[PDB]
Amino acid sequence: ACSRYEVDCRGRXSACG
Amino acid sequence: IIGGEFTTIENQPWFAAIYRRHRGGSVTYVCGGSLISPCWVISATHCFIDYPKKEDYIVYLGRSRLNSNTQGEMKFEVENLILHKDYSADTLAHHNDIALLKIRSKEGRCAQPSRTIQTIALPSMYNDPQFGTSCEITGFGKEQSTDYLYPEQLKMTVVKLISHRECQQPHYYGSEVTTKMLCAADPQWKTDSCQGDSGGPLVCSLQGRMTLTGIVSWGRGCALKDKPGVYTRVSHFLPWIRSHT
Ligand SMILES: *Cc1cc(C*)cc(C*)c1
Ligand SMILES: [Cl-]
Ligand SMILES: [Cl-]
Repeated sequence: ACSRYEVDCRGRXSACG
Repeated sequence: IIGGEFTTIENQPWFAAIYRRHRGGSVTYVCGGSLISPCWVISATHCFIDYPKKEDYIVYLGRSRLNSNTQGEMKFEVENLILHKDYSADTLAHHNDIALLKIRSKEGRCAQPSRTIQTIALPSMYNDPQFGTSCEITGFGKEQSTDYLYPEQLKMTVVKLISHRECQQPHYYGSEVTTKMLCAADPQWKTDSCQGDSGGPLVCSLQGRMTLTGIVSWGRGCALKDKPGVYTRVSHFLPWIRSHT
């Protein structure tokens, strides 16, 4: 997963979606 | 930043390092930004959309390391956090990915130029460098897409502007690329922005001036063939910038 400490959570590369 | 070189803030002295304070008082990095006037840093709305409350953010100028302090840095609170009311992101692209942070030190002051801190100029309306022009990007973002850690020292690299024509090809981005964007990449596809670099500057010499042509916004993967970095196109956002600033 990915938590609230994640750097640039919606950046390119991110596991967001 | 994929590829490129380690640098120091003196070589990119408009770069802003933006952090978020947590519930317990831990602080983590968020995104980059650029100092466009003494009291104002410009960045990307996507960096803030999930946590839009100005009070959680800290901005450093004159800072060359991610998790350590460096000589000549200055620390600011965020007095106003201005997000684009039209931000949208489909699955890949982010639209209106632009944000403004009005900065203020605990003594109530804005930035002062120094060896490590300077403003960067905006382009005049609709004025962008010719395609194929070499520009710079900088940031604390990942050195490889597959990395879990971030570099401790600031990095910069060089990428070239690509045309919308080129950037709109189904094997590139198609219409995913609006005229409020700009594509840039390495001719050899070896260097690029990556996660953690968002919000940071795309700097180009334009009519004799170091100019913030773009803001790191989005792309497919990092340093992939036919997949340039996409930037918020600053020349097309002046009225928003003036009215909010
Ligand atoms: C896990 C996570 C975190 C953020 C900020 C955004 C998305 C999509 C996912
Ligand atoms: Cl905490
Ligand atoms: Cl707005």
